[PDB]
Amino acid sequence: NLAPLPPHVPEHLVFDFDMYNPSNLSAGVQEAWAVLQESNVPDLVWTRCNGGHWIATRGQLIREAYEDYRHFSSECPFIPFIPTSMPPEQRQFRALANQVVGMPVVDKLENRIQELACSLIESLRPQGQCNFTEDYAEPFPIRIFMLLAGLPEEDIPHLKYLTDQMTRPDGSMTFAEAKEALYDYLIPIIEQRRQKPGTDAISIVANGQVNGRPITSDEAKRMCGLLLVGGLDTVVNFLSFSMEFLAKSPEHRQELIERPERIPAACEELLRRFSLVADGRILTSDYEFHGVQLKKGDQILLPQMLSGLDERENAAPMHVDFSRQKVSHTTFGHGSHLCLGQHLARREIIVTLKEWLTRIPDFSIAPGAQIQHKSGIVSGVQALPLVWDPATTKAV
Ligand code: HEM
Repeated sequence: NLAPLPPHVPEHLVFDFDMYNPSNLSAGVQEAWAVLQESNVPDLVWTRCNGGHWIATRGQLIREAYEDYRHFSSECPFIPFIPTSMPPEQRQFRALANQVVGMPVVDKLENRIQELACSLIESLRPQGQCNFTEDYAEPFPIRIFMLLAGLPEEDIPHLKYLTDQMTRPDGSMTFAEAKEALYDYLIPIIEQRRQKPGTDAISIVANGQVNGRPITSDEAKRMCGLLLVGGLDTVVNFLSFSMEFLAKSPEHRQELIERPERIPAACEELLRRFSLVADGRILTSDYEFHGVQLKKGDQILLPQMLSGLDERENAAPMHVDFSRQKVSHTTFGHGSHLCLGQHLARREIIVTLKEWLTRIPDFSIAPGAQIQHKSGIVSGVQALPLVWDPATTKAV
């Protein structure tokens, strides 16, 4: 499974990390990745796993490579949708996406998000147990997308099925099939709303402009597809990491119960500690980067997760401290592809925590349960069995 070391890569830089099955995974996925930040590991390493690729291990280099788009291209953004894989066009497509998921939209949507969170939590509250990942986290971001995009509730099971196939296929559909079925769904809606628009995200995208002309159907379906898939697994898994931590740390949980005003700052610290994305780039040319010779076409993993875990960026980085004066991270990325959904995601997180902690303040991991993580481009939580006494809860 280890690809022989290419002639340009010096042996002293080899560290055979497997981003899909890291050695230390039972200890927690962030901890498993943090092996890359041990003192005997260089700032930039080559792994022979997954075909062989570079890994930047420190926030300084991860940030720099994301800034240097001329050398570090998004044409191959994953080891091994618009605008993921691309500057003048990129800027225009992002401006358009900001029209639909920017702060003003999020601020308008906030109480609808709260109303949805409340309905979900209240459905679970009297049971005294749930698998948080399946029972709250999975249904939540897809419903928020339907709100954002003005799509009917009845379309959820099929749309959720298609997005599930793109990331966790059961085998019924190839990636290409699931993507094309998503496009089959979106195309007539985009066409309809181009001619008769509302104020929803699809209407706004369908009526956008690029290079002085109307957005095409192909461009619009790809933008809408990315806005859909981008906010699903990231939010599901991130909420799950946060809730796992809160279930296991009654002291931190109590801090947020007593001082709910600290929740937004707590969100940011959790985003740092339980960061979860690890994307990459491809070298456009031969390039010497921090004393290391990179070759045209080499792939480089630039884990967003690692920047905030770097003790050079944050002291005692594995400790959760809601009062940190400066929370440094790249959890939503850095540079020209910075997450478009970051404002919506923060609001979903904060609303979820606020509503959960006021309705179900006291909860624990089910006894005997060992929470399992998974690793990859979006790392996550396989399941989160929680238990609580319903008499300690507050009903609608
Ligand atoms: C905790 C939640 C989220 C996290 C951690 C996250 C993380 C990221 C990261 C790291 C990137 C940059 C990827 C790269 O440079 O290779 C990104 C891009 C993106 N995200 Fe998110 N994301 C989250 C939620 C969302 C949501 C809710 C949406 C949609 C509403 C969304 C839509 C997008 C889109 C469209 C891009 C591509 C931007 C571009 O290429 O210009 N994300 N996200």
